[PDB]
Amino acid sequence: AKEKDTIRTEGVVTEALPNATFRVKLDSGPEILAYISGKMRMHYIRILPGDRVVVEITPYDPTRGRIVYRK
Amino acid sequence: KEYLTNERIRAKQVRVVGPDGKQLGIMDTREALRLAQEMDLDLVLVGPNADPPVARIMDYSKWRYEQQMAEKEARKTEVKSIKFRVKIDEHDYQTKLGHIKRFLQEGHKVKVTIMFRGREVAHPELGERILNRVTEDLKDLAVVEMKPEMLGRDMNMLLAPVKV
Amino acid sequence: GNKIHPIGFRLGITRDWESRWYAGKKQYRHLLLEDQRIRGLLEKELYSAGLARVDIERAADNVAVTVHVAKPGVVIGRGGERIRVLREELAKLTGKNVALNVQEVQNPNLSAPLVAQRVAEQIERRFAVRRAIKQAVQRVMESGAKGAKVIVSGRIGGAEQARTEWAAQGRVPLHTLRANIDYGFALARTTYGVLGVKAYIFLGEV
RNA sequence: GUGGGAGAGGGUGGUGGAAUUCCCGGAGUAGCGGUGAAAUGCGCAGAUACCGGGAGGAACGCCGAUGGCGAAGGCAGCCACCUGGUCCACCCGUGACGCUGAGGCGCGAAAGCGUGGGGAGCAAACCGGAUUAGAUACCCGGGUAGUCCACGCCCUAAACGAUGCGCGCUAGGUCUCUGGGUCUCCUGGGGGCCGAAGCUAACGCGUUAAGCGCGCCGCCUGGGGAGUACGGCCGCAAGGCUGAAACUCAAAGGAAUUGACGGGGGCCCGCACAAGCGGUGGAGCAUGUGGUUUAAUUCGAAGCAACGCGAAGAACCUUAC
RNA sequence: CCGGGCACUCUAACGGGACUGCCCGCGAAAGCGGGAGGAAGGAGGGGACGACGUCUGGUCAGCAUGGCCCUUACGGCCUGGGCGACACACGUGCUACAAUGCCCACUACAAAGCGAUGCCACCCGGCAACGGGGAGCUAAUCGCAAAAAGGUGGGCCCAGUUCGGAUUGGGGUCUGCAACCCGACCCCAUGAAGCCGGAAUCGCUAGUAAUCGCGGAUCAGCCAUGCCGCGGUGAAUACG
RNA sequence: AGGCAAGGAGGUAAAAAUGU
RNA sequence: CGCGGGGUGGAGCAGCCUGGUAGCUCGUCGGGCUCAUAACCCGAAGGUCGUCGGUUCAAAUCCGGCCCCCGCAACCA
Ligand SMILES: [Mg+2]
Ligand SMILES: [Mg+2]
Ligand SMILES: [Mg+2]
Ligand SMILES: [Mg+2]
Ligand SMILES: [Mg+2]
Ligand SMILES: [Mg+2]
Ligand SMILES: [Mg+2]
Ligand SMILES: [Mg+2]
Ligand SMILES: [Mg+2]
Ligand SMILES: [Mg+2]
Ligand SMILES: [Mg+2]
Ligand SMILES: [Mg+2]
Ligand SMILES: [Mg+2]
Ligand SMILES: [Mg+2]
Ligand SMILES: [Mg+2]
Ligand SMILES: [Mg+2]
Ligand SMILES: [Mg+2]
Ligand SMILES: [Mg+2]
Ligand SMILES: [Mg+2]
Repeated sequence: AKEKDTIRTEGVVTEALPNATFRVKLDSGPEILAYISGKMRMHYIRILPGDRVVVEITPYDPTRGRIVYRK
Repeated sequence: KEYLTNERIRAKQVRVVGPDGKQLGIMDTREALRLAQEMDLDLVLVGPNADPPVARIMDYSKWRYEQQMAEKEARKTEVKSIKFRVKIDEHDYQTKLGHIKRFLQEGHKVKVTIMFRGREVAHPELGERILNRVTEDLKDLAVVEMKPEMLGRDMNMLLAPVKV
Repeated sequence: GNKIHPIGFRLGITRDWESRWYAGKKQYRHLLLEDQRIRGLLEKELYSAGLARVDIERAADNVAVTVHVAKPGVVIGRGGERIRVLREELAKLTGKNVALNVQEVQNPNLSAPLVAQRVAEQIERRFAVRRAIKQAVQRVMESGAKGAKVIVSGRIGGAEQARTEWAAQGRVPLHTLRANIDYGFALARTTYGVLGVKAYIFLGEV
């Protein structure tokens, strides 16, 4: 089906966490565990706590996101 | 820092000042030299900028030596700088606190200094939060000298020993 | 990377120019431009023929366009008429009296640009690129040329990676002037991206 | 068995000097010690360095070894005693009495702990100084246990040849130590090194085999989890033996090979540093860039190898904003 | 200057010359030390030239080209602006901070390059930039063009000044349709900071650095103190 | 006297954290 | 109220006492150094010494008062 019921919401990076996972403080509520998108990894675009990043959130479990946008 | 001696003195009419709290006037370089010789203490251009250059009758080298010694003494008793973060952990914090305590025990003043990045918005509060807590913990050994004041790219807190 | 164009290196010495003629400061650029245009047009046309040197002279508004070629009959026509048409076209392009010489090459494998072109052609209809290169080298060797290096680069086989395919034989002292190294360049224009057909041939001393 | 021999084998009793410290005595004075530099430290009540004696305790220089001994841990002044192991030579005596060894019993470095002593140095902990961002460390000044001994206990180890013991065979050479000989060479027993065959993953092993066999024991079946839990035993404790699984990872590894790298070594080089002349940074300006501002300040270039670069000619053009 | 000459320089074609060839010494050789002759000596100096590859270096903005994306606009044209904005920082250069100098005046030697709507001789107008007139070349044959530092004479006298030249006002000159943003130039006035520079640092081994001018390319003009190029004076020191 | 080498001296080999 | 000690570049402290002549560490900013960050190094920025006076040719300094800051006592009532 390839499902795009995905939320593309902004969030200022709160927490530096392991493995390029970063709890990011969304303006869609709380700070979910949001991990780096592969593109970012490829391009070596560094996320530190405090970046207003777009975070991809599936309805199934919003717990985990994705840092879509480069800050 | 050259207070200049004998014929290091180029200026014509130098204000020939005595060793202590006396003067001989504004006299020539040669005159000044002669005066120095008389005391056997060197003639020293201690204020070249002054209304004719101030020319003290002092043994220069000995004075310099004394100054050096004083400087050395000043070197030591001292201040330990404990550098915190915004992203610093609980165990880490504890470690830092322990270090601070040790320093206090020893008899050293304590600059607990936080080193910041971007987000100088949610920096200052966290600096306060850490530092205040630390101070509260070490109150038994430590009278706080400097409070948590944010200083552009850093934050300082300083602690002094209550007693040693 | 490095390596300056091998003809550029020579030129002053044993090699001679792609064209020779005097023109002063006032009219030198125009003539050059014309020559360039001619070269372009011939290339567009005679790609069939396989051409190496497009040698021009100006013996006072007697433009010379000697083609050094692999396929001589391809030039002429079937009697002597495609030679004529082309000549006419050339004349039209340049408003001056003009001629058309053909000096076909004994052993085309001796001429490096021809070889390069052949390799490019092979690549275009998709052969085993390395294999093709090797074959070319072998041909050159047979043709006697004491050295042949055939660099073909870029996406070999349509592969999605910047690859350099090499392979060589014999003495290729790309450095000494006393080498008379015939360099040949061709552009493999294939669908996935362009493959650079660089060719060298060492064929005689002094 | 007899005749010998080598030896830091072990224990018991002694002694012998150097050295250290500590005490007294003497002469003697301005520092000693320490370090990459220094500081703490001692010293005017007189240190240190020097001589005289005395008090101790500990260890054993040279010989000393790539050496010898033991089964291992280990072991060195020397002497005495008691006492093991072993090696040869004669082939004399016995007539297979042997080899191995689950358990068991015994030993078992060092540290550790118990009881009592002793205590010079060294010296965990500890207290200082420096060093350092920090110093619980490397470096220095002390310093307690401990090291030492007796008796008791602990029993682990890279307890290593990382090679279980036993015998038989399977080229040599070369050095060694130790015995006998018909002694410039033979023949035993040890210790090393090089290498035949062979083995091995290779390194390497190679009559002191990891070769070829046979004998028996010990153990192993991926790493981590973990020598941990759990029991059980042992121990005064520290802990030790005995020893999993659940889960987890598609690896943990060995040996070599190519490179790269090393505050590893040797040999080299270059205006690389030194030797020298002149600057740069400080000044203004010329320029290009980053940043910032803009309606836009077009775009790129990024350490050397981006920064008077593309641009070897931006008023419009150029020009892309 | 001319006739006149090819002698010398030169110019630019060809050719010789140096090869560790000669001698001694060392060395098995390679070669090394020194000498001789020789303009030159051990690769004579300097170029041009850059191996397999590497950094997925850099460039799709010179061109070429795969793919994607835009097609009354992410295409086209112009006019005006912007690329030059400026609280800052850095890089690269120039010009300095003086008297081994600065100014003025005379005087002397270069090379290499250019020049046709291009360079501009010479003449006058102008303080001048230049303007006008105008010969000459088609360039070894004229022109740019004066080379400068240097040499002689004069001044200045250790000062922020006859050092230094920025900024700022004013008048102009030239190019072009047009210099306000944002041109260069001239002239007059203005005369700031700077008295040899902190850590750090960079160049350079011989005609080299240091300093001194000239030519150029692009280019209407030039923000060129850049680059590229050419000569003049001409060092230091390398133990290691 | 030099020639090489063995051994003993003693001087020297400072310091310097990390990871796109 | 009584007494002692000190007030100093942004903070800690030297120097005062012995008249002239203000330093270090931490912090600020910039640079360097490094491939890069800290670390490092350098600078640059930055004090009239609490203040009013007087002394003396001249005060952080000799001297007084105020302002503070520290502490000790404050008794008979
Ligand atoms: Mg999704
Ligand atoms: Mg016996
Ligand atoms: Mg004594
Ligand atoms: Mg018998
Ligand atoms: Mg019998
Ligand atoms: Mg000790
Ligand atoms: Mg310390
Ligand atoms: Mg300590
Ligand atoms: Mg110690
Ligand atoms: Mg004990
Ligand atoms: Mg074992
Ligand atoms: Mg056994
Ligand atoms: Mg033995
Ligand atoms: Mg043996
Ligand atoms: Mg073999
Ligand atoms: Mg062997
Ligand atoms: Mg095996
Ligand atoms: Mg254990
Ligand atoms: Mg148990």
